[PDB]
Amino acid sequence: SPTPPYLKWAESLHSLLDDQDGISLFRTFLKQEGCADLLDFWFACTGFRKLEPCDSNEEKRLKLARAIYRKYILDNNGIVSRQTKPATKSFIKGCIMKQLIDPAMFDQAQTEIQATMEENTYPSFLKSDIYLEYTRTGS
Repeated sequence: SPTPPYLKWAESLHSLLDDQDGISLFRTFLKQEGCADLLDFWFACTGFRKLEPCDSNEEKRLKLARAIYRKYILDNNGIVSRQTKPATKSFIKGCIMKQLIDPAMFDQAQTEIQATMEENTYPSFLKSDIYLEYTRTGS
């Protein structure tokens, strides 16, 4: 009998985010707190970084980088913009403006947001009813 998933989610944020049920439960908790943008931004960067830089998907990667910049960086109100360093935001903005869209261009912002999650919402999620009750009666 294998170690149940909820125990791996308590090992690391990475294990939690590798599991469809854990992603859904973590995102629920963030929605209750008004921080779901942290998790969506985090997944958006991964989605972007895996696209192969080639001339055939250069429009695709460009609108995608623009969409991530527009939704999570440009928006000075949102939680992602307030939790990433100003120099990191200007750097990303530079890449967008000059159209230098290298696959790792969001990686440091993603690292800052990941740190934000491991410092507050991820430990809080592990003390939450959403998680603890999935532990008793989950499917």
